[PDB]
Amino acid sequence: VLRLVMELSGEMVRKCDPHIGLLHRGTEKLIEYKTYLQALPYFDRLDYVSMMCNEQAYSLAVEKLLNIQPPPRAQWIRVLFGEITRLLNHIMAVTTHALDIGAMTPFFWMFEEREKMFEFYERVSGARMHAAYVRPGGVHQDLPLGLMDDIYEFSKNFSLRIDELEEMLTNNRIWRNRTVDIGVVTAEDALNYGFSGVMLRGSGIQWDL
Amino acid sequence: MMTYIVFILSIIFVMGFVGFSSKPSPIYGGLGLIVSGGVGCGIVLNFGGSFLGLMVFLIYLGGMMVVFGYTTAMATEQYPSNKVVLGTFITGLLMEFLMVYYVLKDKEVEIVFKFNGMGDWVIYDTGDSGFFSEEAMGIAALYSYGTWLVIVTGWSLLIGVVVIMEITRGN
Amino acid sequence: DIFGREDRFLNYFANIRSLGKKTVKQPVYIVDVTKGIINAIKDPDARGKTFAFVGPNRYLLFDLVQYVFAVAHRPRDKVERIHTTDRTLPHLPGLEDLGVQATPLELKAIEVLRRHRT
Amino acid sequence: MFMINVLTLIIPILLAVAFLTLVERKVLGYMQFRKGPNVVGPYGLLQPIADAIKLFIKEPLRPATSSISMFILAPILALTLALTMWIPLPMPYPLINMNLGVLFMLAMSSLAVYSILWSGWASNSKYALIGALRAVAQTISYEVTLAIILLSVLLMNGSFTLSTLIITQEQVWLIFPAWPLAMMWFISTLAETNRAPFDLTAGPFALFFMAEYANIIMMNIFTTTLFLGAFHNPYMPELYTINFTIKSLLLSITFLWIRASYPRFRYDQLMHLLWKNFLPLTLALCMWHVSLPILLSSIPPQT
Amino acid sequence: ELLQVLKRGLQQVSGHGGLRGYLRVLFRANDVRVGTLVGEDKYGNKYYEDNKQFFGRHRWVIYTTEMNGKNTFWDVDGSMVPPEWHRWLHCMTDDPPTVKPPTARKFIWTNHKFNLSGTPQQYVPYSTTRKKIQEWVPPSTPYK
Amino acid sequence: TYKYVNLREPSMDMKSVTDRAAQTLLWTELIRGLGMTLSYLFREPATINYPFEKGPLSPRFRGEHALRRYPSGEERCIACKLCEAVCPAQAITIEAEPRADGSRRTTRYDIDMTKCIYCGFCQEACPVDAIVEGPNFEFSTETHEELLYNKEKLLNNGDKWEAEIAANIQADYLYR
Amino acid sequence: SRGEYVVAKLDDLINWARRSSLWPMTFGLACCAVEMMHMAAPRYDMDRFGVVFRASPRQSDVMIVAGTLTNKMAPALRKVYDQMPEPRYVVSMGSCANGGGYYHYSYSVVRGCDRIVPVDIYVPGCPPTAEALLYGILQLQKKIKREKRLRIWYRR
Amino acid sequence: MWFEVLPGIAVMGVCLFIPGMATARIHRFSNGGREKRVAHYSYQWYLMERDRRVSGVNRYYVSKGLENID
Amino acid sequence: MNLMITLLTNFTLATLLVTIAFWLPQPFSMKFFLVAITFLLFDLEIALLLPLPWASQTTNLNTMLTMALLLIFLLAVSLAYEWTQKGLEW
Ligand code: SF4
Ligand code: SF4
Ligand code: SF4
Repeated sequence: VLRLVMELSGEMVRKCDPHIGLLHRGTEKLIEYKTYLQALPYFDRLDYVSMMCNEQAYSLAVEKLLNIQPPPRAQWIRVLFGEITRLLNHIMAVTTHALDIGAMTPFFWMFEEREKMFEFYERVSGARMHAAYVRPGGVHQDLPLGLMDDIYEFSKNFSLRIDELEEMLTNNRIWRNRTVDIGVVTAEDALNYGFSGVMLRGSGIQWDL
Repeated sequence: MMTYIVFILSIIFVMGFVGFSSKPSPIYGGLGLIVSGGVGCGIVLNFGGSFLGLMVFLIYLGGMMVVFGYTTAMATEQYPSNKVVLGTFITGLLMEFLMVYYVLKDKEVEIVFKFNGMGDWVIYDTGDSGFFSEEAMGIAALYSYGTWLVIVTGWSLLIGVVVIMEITRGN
Repeated sequence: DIFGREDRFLNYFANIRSLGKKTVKQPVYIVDVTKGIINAIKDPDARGKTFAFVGPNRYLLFDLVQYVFAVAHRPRDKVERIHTTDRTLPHLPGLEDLGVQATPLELKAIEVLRRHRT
Repeated sequence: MFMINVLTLIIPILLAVAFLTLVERKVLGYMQFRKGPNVVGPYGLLQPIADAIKLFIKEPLRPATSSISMFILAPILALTLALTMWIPLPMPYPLINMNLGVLFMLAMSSLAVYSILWSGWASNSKYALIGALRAVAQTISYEVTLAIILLSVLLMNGSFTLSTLIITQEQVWLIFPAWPLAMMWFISTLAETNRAPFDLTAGPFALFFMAEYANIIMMNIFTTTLFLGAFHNPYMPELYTINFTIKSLLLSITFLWIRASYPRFRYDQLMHLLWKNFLPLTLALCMWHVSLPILLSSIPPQT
Repeated sequence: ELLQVLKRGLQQVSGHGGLRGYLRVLFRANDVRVGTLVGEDKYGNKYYEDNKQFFGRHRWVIYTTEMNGKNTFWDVDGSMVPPEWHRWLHCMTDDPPTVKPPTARKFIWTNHKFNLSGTPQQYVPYSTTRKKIQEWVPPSTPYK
Repeated sequence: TYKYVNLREPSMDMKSVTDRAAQTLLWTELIRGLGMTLSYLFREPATINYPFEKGPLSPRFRGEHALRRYPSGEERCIACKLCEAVCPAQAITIEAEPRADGSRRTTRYDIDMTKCIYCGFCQEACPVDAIVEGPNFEFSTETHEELLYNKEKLLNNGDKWEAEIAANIQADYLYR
Repeated sequence: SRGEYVVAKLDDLINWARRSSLWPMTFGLACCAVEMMHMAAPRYDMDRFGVVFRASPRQSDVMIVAGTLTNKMAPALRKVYDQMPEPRYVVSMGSCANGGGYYHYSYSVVRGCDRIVPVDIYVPGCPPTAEALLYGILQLQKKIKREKRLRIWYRR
Repeated sequence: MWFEVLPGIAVMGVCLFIPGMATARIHRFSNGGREKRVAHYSYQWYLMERDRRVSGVNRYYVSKGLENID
Repeated sequence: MNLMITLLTNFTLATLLVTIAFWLPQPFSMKFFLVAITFLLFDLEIALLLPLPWASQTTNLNTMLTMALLLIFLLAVSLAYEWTQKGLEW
C-alpha cells in the first residue's frame, strides 16, 4: 500500500509525492546473511505476480556467474513457464486495472482462466503461487506425464477467452472515453527517467531484451 | 385535532419562523425554514390549494435551501447554548401564547385593525360548478395573455445568469 | 477513588444532566497505584501489614467538579459514597515509604478528558 | 380499513427491499460465474433476513461527531420519503388520488438531496464533507433533465393526474412516440439511483440502505407506469397487476444487467457529458414535442 | 421444449427416495445430483461420483449424524473423512479407494480424530527434553 | 518483427462517418457488450460446494508436515540436522540424544508453523524421507500455542494417516 | 424453565444471524492479497456465505489481516482497527502475518499480528490456499455457533 | 443455470404483487362491488354530495335505484 | 387529513425504527459553486415553463407557441453563453 501526499488545486493538482516504503521487508539484508539455495525463495517472491520469471533471473544470474550451462530441455521448460508466467502477469495487470477503474465481471472471467493457471502450477510443482522450483542449474523435479495436452487445451480455450475480452472491452466506447487523454511519454523522457519495458514499448522506441 | 386546523398549522408556522429568527447556526436555520415551508405549503393547500404550494415546494424546498446548505457547507465553519437565542425563543413562545390567549378567552385581537377572531372556515365558496379547478386555468392565463410579462421575466433571468457569472469571475 | 481511561466517577461527572455539598476528597491515578502493587508483589518484606494509596491533592469537591467541567468544555449509592467522606489515615504507609512516585491530577486529567465536543 | 391499506402498503417494503438485495446479488453472481447466496438455508431468503436483523442489532456507530439532533434527523427524512413515495403511484386503484403527482415526485427527489446534504454536513472532518459535496452536486445535476423530460412526456397526454396517462397507454406503448426521450429519462434514473457507473468512493446504514433501494423500486414502478404497460380492464384488476409486476421485474433486471457491465466515469467528464450532451438534446426534443401536437390537431383532453 | 425439462428434472427428486429423503440433504446444504451410489464407508459416510458433470463436481460426500458423538447432523467439518477417501476426494488419484484401502501395518489409528481446537480436548506445546543441568540438592540429612 | 497498433484513421467515406455518428448517438457497441454479458449470464456457474466437494490437486502438494516410520519398525528420522541446515526460516529445531540400545536418536524435533513456508527443501533434503510434506491443509487454529509441533505431535500426525502419504510417494518417488 | 428456554432460542437466533453473513474488509498487503482475490474467484465463492468483499471499515464485521505487516504499517493498522464495531473478529492469514514467519529476523517488521491486534483465527500456509482459508472461515462461523453470550448476560 | 435465481425473483414479485391486489380488494369491498368515485373537480364533488344527500344513509354507494320516482 | 394520517403513520413507523435501532442495542473551490446557481437559474426557467400543458387549451395558440419557443430559445442562449464563455470548464 502506498501513502500518497497529493498537493492539489481542486479536482486538479499541483504536485504529488508517492510515499513508497510501507512494505519494506529487508530482502537484501536477509540474503546477505543466507546461502544461495536458501535465499532462492526471496527471488521467488519479491515480485509475487511473476513466480517463475524472477527464479529465471536469479538462475541465469548464478549460471552466468558460475560458467555452467543448463541442458536444453530445462531451457525449453524454462521458456514455456516464462511465457505462462508472462501471461499470468499481464492478465493480472489487466484485471486489476479493470477492478480499480470499475468493470467488475471480466475480472472474474479471466480469474477463472487464471484459476486454471494456478491449477497447472499445482500439477507441476505443488504450490498454488510460490513454486520455487528452479534450481540454478536447470529445472528440478520435472514435469510429469499428462501436462502438454492440457496446456494445448488451455491454449485453445484461452485464445477464445482473450478474443472475447477484446470483444467486451477494447473499443468499448466508455472505457476509451475514460482513458485516452492521460499517459503521454516522450522517448527522451522514457530513456532519462529510467523506464524499462512496457513504457518503452508503448511510447515510441523499439526496445526488447 | 379540531375545527381550527388552519389556525393550528399557522401557529406551527410562526413557531418555525421564530425558530430560525432566533439566529441559530445556519444549517439549523435552514432546517427551521424547511419545516416552515412545509407547513406553509400545508396551509395554502388546506385553503385549496391545487397547485401553488406544491409549486413553491420544488422551488424553495427544492432549489433554494439546497443552496443555503451548500453555502453553509462550503463557506462557514463553526469550529470550536447561548442565552440570547434561547431567551428569544422563549419570548416567541410567550408572545404566541399571549396572542392565542387573547383569541381564545376574549373576543378578538386588534393591533391597529379589527381582526374578527374565530375559525377561518369562513370565508369559502358555496360549492360552485368549477369543473376545471380555477387555479389551473388561472396559471394557464399566464400563457394566453402574458405577452409582456414572460418577456421581462425571462429577460431578467438571462440577466441573472450573466450577472452571476460576471460577479463570480466572468468569463 | 482511582481515576483512569475507564473510570466510574469521572464518567459519572462527564456524562451528566445533581446537588451541591462539600466533602474532602483525593483521587489518585491508576498506573502508579498498580506500580506500587507490582512493587509489593515483586519485592517481599512488605507483606503482612496493610497498605493504603493516597492521592496528592485532597481539596474541595465542588471546585474539583468545576475543574472537570472547565476542562470538559461544558459550563444513589455511588453518589452518596462520593458525597459522604474521603478521609486520611496516617497510621499505615502508602506511596512514599514504599518508594514510588504518584503523579498529580492535572496532567493525567488532560490525558483522560478526551471525547468532548469537536 | 384506511390504516389497513396503509399497513398493507408499508409492511412489504421490508420484504421487497431485502429480497431485492438477494435478487441483485444472485444476478451479479450469475452475470459472474457464481452461485450464492444459496448454501445458507433454502436458496437464500433467510440470509437477507438474518443479515438484516444483524445489521439492525449491530453496535451503533457511536459519535465521534457532534449534532445528535441532525444525525437523527437526516435518515428519518430519507426513510419517511421512502415510505411516503409509493403512495400516489397508481397501480390501477392508487392509495391517494391527486390532481398532480409528478411534481410531487420531483419535490421528494429534492428532499432526498436534502437528506444527503444533512448527512454530509453532520458527517465528519473535511474530506467526507468534500466528498458529500461532490455527491450532492452530481445528484442535483439531473433534476433539470428529469424534470423537463417528464414535462414533455406529460405534455403528450395533458393531465398531471397520471391516471389519464394509464388511460392513454392502452392503444400503443408510449416508448414508440418517444423512444429517445424515454432513453434519456432512464439514464437520468440511473443517475438518481447513484449506482454504477457512478461513485461513492457512515451510519445509519440500515436507513440509508432502505432509502436507496426503495428509491430504486420507486423509479422502476414509475418507469413501468410512465413509458410502457398495457390496458387496464375494470372488474379484473389482478390481470393488469400481474402484467405490471412482470414488466417492472424485467426492467429492474435490465437495470442491474446494465449495472454489472461498465466502469465508472470521470467527474469532469460526467459534467461535460451531462451539459454538453443531454441539455441541448433535451431542449431540442422538448421543443419538438411542443411544436408537434399543435400541428397534428391533437391537444390532449386535459379536462 | 420446456415440459421435457420439468419431466426430466422431477425424477431425480422422486428417485432420491421420496420427499423427506430430499428434505434432509436440501436443508443440509445443496446436493441434488444423487443417483450413482458409489460407496459407503466408516462414519457411515456416502460417496457419490457422477461423470456427466464437469471436473470439480465428480466426487461428492454426504456426512452422517453423530459420527463420533458430536451431533453432526448440521455443521459438517472438513477432516471428517477417512484417509483413503481423502485420497479419492481431492482427485489426486482417479482410482476408487475400495480397490486397495488398507496398509498391512499395525500402528494406524481407527478414529481419525478430527479438528479438535476449541474443545476440552486439544493440543498444547511442551518441551520433550529431560533434565537441563540437574540443580543441586541440599543436604537433607541433618548435620549439626 | 514488430507489429504495432493504433496507426489508423477514420476514413471519410460517408457510410463510415455516419456509422461513427450512430455509434456516438445510439450506443450500438454498448448493446453488443450487454449481449456478450447476457451470453455469459445464461451459462452454468463453474463453482463447487465446499464442505462436500473439494477442489482438484496434485500428489506433489506440500501440506501437513508429517513424519513416517519403517514397515514394522522404528522412527524414520535419524537426527541428521539436514532439515535444519536447509530450513530457510529455521523453523526446524533439533536437539539429539542417543539411547542405551545403540541406535542414535533425538530429544526434540520442533517446527514453527509460523516460520514454515512450504518449499520442499526438507523433503528433497531428508536422506531417508522421514519428514514428508503431507497431503492436506486444515490447521485453522483458534489459538497460537497450537501451532508449535512437538515430536509426538508429528508422530501422531504421521500415524493418523500414512497410507495416504505412502500412496503419494509410491505414485511419485520416480520423478524426484 | 420458560424464560431460560426462550432466551436460549433468542441467543441461537442472534448467533445464527451473526454467523450468517460476516462481510469483511479485505486488508491484503502482499501475495496473500492475491490469494484472497482468488478466493473471490469462481472456484471458491465468498458470496455463497453472505461474505461480500467491501473495504468500508465502519460496516465491516470481521477483518482478515494478511501480507507482510511492517512497523511502518502498524499504527495505521490499529487506527483502522479502532473504528470498527465491538462485534469484531480477526482472521490472521498467511505465514508473514501470523507470527512473522519468513521475514521474522528482520528490522522494521512486526513479529506477527499477535503483538498488534487480538487474533481469533490463525490460518497458516504460504499462500494459504482458498480451500484452507474457506475452512478457516467455516470454523470461525462454528465459533460463532459456540458463544453463549446471552446466556452469560442472563445468569450474570 | 438460472433456476436458482427464479424463486427469489418469484417471492420478491409476490411481495410486489401483494399491495395493489390487497388495495383493490379493499376498495371493491368497501364500496359494494364498485370503483370509488374519484374526486378531481368541484362539479363532481357537488354531484357526489347530492348523491350522499339523496341516500339518507350518509354514504354514497347506495345509489337509490329508480324505485322513488313518484 | 387522509394523506396527513398516512404521512403521520410513516413518520411514527420510521421513528420506531430509529428507536429500535439505537436505544435497544444498549476550504472549497469556486468552480464548485457555479453548479448550484446555474442549476438554480435553469430550474427557475423550468418554473416558468412547467404550467405549459394547462395552457394548451385556449383560443390563443400562435402567441403561446411563439413565446414558449422564445423561452426555450432564451434558455438555450444562456446555455450557449456559459458554454462558450468558460463558465463550465475544467
Ligand atoms: S517446508 Fe517449512 S520446515 Fe521445511 S524447509 Fe521449508 S520452511 Fe523449513
Ligand atoms: S533430514 Fe530427515 S533424517 Fe535428517 S534430521 Fe531431518 S527429518 Fe531427521
Ligand atoms: S505468507 Fe507467503 S503468500 Fe502470504 S504474503 Fe507472505 S510470502 Fe506472500
